[PDB]
Amino acid sequence: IKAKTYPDFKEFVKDFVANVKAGKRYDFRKYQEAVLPLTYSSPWPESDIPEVTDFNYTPDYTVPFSEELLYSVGAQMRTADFFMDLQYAIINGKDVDTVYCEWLARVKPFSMLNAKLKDS
Amino acid sequence: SKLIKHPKIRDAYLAQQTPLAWQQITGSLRTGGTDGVQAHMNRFYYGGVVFVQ
Amino acid sequence: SKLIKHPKIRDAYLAQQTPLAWQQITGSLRTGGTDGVQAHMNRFYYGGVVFVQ
Amino acid sequence: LTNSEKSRFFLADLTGEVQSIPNTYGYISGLGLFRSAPQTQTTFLMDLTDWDISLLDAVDRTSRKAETSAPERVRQISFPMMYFKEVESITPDEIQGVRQPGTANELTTEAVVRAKKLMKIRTKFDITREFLFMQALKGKVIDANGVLYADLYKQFDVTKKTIYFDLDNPNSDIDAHIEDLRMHMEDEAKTGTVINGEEIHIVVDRTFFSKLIKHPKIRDAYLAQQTPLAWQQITGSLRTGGTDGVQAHMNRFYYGGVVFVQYNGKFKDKRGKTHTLVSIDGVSDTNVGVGHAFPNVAMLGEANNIFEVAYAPCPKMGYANTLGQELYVFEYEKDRDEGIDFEAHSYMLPYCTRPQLLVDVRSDAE
Amino acid sequence: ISLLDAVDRTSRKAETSAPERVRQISFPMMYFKEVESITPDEIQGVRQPGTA
Amino acid sequence: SKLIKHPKIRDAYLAQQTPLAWQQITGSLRTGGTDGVQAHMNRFYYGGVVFVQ
Amino acid sequence: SKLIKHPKIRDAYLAQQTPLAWQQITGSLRTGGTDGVQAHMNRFYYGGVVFVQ
Repeated sequence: IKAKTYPDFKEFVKDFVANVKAGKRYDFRKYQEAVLPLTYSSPWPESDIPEVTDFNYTPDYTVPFSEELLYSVGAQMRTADFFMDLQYAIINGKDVDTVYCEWLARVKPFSMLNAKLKDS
Repeated sequence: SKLIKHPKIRDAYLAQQTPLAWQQITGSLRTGGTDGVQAHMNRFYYGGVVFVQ
Repeated sequence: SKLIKHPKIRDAYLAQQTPLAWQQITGSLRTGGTDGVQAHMNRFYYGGVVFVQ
Repeated sequence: LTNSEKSRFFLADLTGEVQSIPNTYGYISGLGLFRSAPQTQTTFLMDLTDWDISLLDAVDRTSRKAETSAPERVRQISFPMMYFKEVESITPDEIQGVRQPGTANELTTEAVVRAKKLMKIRTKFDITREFLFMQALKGKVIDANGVLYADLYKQFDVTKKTIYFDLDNPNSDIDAHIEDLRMHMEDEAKTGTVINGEEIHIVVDRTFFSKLIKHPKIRDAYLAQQTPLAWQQITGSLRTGGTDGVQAHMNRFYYGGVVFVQYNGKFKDKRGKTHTLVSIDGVSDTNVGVGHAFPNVAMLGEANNIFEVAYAPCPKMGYANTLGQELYVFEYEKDRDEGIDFEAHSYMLPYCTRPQLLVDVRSDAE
Repeated sequence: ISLLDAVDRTSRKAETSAPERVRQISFPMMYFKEVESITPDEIQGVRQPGTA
Repeated sequence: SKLIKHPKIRDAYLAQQTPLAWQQITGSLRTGGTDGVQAHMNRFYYGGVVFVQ
Repeated sequence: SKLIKHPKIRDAYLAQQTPLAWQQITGSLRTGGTDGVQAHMNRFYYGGVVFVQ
């Protein structure tokens, strides 16, 4: 994912899950501040996010909260952790139907990002 | 409604630490009025101009 | 409880810096009122209106 | 300061002595919750009266002339107390030919033996007072030998409430659990007055405190805050104040009107079993936080202390129908000059008049 | 130290306490020795560095 | 090196607008004088304790 | 040019509210220093060191 190729977060996450469903994996929890722009209307990503090869991520909780929700409504978690959990849901068999970013205000370390999941 | 909910305007006013932005984002958008029926009409400050409903 | 943690409200108040309204996020919401058995009743401010439990 | 070594004909050096003293915890005793109520009798009684019934007026017809009524209830209970008989004696065989530790050729004296023995008796007597106070705060006064003396939630026909925080799961709503804990102590006091509900004490252990401060919601609520309290709680010490007797500062956490205080007090009995103060009986599991919540002096007022301790006299001459005391110390001399005898008595029992206000908090889920 | 078990009032029974423990230890120390020597062979006809 | 750049400390200090914005500046704050080699030794403040390299 | 726009340095300076950060994020980087051709010599402070172009 090259830098600033998507003019907003809505079109950025539409291709992020497309690559993840295609077998590509990402992990940027250690350099999160260097790849995430500010404000969801900014071009995404700020810097190119490299592909990882060693993607092994086993969370300490149930990533799929419900059968149609990544997190409980109002749950706050690290922005990088959102993408690791979103990838986990896609790997385990859940498809993304919509990512909740319409009224959110923060993107850096903690953000209230949520997704609607679907079968297959 | 379309103007105040535009992603550009909202994202610009969210990254502000001025009382005006706090009022416009989380606060009453009804400064000023008596439209006959209303005690306070809706108005919005974006640039050097104001938009009154 | 469902209104308190809504993303459109909680995120906006978290981003809202230096408003003295950190009480609605960190402090206690028992900021006034009293029924017969309870000293202070829950209340929340958003959008110019007050929600009281 | 120089003595033998592995031969009696060569000399070595004696620099000094190093001593290790067991830890003693006194946070609950120093909290001053329980007020003393000295007694002149071996048992005392209480009256339990409950109108507890207001109901809604059902509408009726003016011409029919009909209506309602209401009954009343009164009960009575009783209370026993606990007794302790610490005894110990000294003899000349503990002074004859025994050298003082840390010295080369100086014999020990009787005064130091008596002083250390009495100090040990006193601290042994205070640690049990602290343990009994904690057990009363837990709602059940149980002796160190597991002998029940006052089941306060049966003497009082109430049920203990446990609040499951579920601190493992990020999606858990900590605000909801805190609000439930605060609201129960308001809705269940039934004192007829107005209850603040946020003056309660909260006492937790390592597991609960760490899991609470680790929560993503709690950390996020303070990370984006420019208050000095947020800076101190996210980056700073978090060991603000307090003293449990072993550590200079106990760690406290603020998430609203409530304060989470981590207390870790441990004691042992004659059988060697560790009696941890902040624990729940039955749940002998690690990786699960356990905490206790109880009202303070300012919640219900000082016109309604819930906690108090009763002291009663000892079975000795001149000590009948008299006010009780915390400690009775007696000294007797053995016949024919063979030593000195000591005794220590206490007729005490702590209790709580509204055990429903003593609730437990857990870090696991229901 | 240990906790106290409750006892009956009219039985007159009680609990004593047990005595302390005393032990001893010992410590050896190291020795360090270094030697040096000066011989005229290190001075005769040797130019001091930095000079002509 | 593994401690100062850990994600738990890094974002915690890139969020705190306090003079310890020595996240952009230098750790060599110390009273170094590991006399002999370097004038100032590396020093990191976190959690009430100090890590010295 | 590559150094001043590096994401790590740029996002470390953007997140802090210091007059220096404002000066070398949006303001002129010329600061001081004569060159014989240039009236002001490019400068940049990130750590304890200063870069001169």
